[PDB]
Amino acid sequence: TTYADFIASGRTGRRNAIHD
Amino acid sequence: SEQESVKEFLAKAKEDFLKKWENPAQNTAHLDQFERIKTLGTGSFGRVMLVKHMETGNHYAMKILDKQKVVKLKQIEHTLNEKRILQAVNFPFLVKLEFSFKDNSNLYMVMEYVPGGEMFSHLRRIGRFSEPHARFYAAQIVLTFEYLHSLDLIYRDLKPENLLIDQQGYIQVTDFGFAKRVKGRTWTLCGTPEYLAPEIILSKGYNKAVDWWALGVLIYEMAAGYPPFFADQPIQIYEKIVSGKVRFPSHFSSDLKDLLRNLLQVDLTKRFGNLKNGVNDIKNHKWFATTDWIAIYQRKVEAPFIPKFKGPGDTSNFDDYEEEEIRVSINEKCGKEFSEF
Ligand SMILES: C[C@@H](N)[C@H]1CC[C@H](C(=O)Nc2ccncc2)CC1
Repeated sequence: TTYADFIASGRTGRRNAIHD
Repeated sequence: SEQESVKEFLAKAKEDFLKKWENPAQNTAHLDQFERIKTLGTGSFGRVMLVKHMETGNHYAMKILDKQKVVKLKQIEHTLNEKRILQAVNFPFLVKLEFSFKDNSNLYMVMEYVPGGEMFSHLRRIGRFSEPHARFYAAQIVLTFEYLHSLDLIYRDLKPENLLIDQQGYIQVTDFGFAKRVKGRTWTLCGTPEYLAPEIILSKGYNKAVDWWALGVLIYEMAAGYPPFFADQPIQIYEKIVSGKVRFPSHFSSDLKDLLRNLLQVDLTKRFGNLKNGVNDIKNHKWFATTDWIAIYQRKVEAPFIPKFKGPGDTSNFDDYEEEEIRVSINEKCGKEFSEF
């Protein structure tokens, strides 16, 4: 499932803004 | 007549904004007036801490930015924008700035402490919000952007990390680090990768329509539990955003799918919020048929979720961070760059 793919991904934590 | 009332309210709110915009408050407190308790969150330039005002016993959240770090990251104008805008705005769903000041090392902004924690924490723990819960939050953001955009402001960093839940279960938008007052187009590549509109990635020059795209992403993430475009690498996320390809989970209502196709429209001249009816295309959409916009504004609707609060100074709705000392140099750093702060 997409949910399982998301939960196993590297981006489930707090996401930093980009500046550059 | 409802539309005319909104219009009159906004006309007055613009006049109040402009007097503060033109004559900003400066240096309204000093560090030693505050007892530092605990760190509530971090960013690239510093951190936000729970503090107590000794003269009044009131608790606040203090944002601390290291001037040398801001210069190194070329965020001087963005930081000046943030403070100038935040001191001038007044709206029920915007965090209130109470004091600002600076010393030799740091910039400081002292805001109301919002104890319910970040939407992000609750969303990750529960998994996803039901459509009515998501709708309640979305309404508040729609009204907030109506206010902001009428003042020529673009917000540019909508995401659950930046949305705080108060005692009454309503949202407060914090972190104005990328907000900018601008009449025409602007070009800076800034924001968070999952939330960026295609016109930002494509270097096209862009306007307020980027906030409406970001609201599409937020609504999807709240209702699905994950964002419409995710991947382990930012470059991979950008590919997905520009492609024009969205899949909706099968549990989305047909009305929600419809809203979302119109907000996540790669074509600017077709995106809800950027057509001739402006924000009214969003507010008149079927998905929002049960929303009483005035009741939301007045905070009279019962919130679907109220955070547990165990008295003043309680931080149990926030994660723990490592604590770091606040070092204040004996030499003034970067005085000219920040003279207007
Ligand atoms: C972009 C993120 N890194 C950032 C989100 C806002 C957060 C904050 O202001 N927290 C807060 C403010 C007022 N009251 C309680 C918490 C700090 C971290």
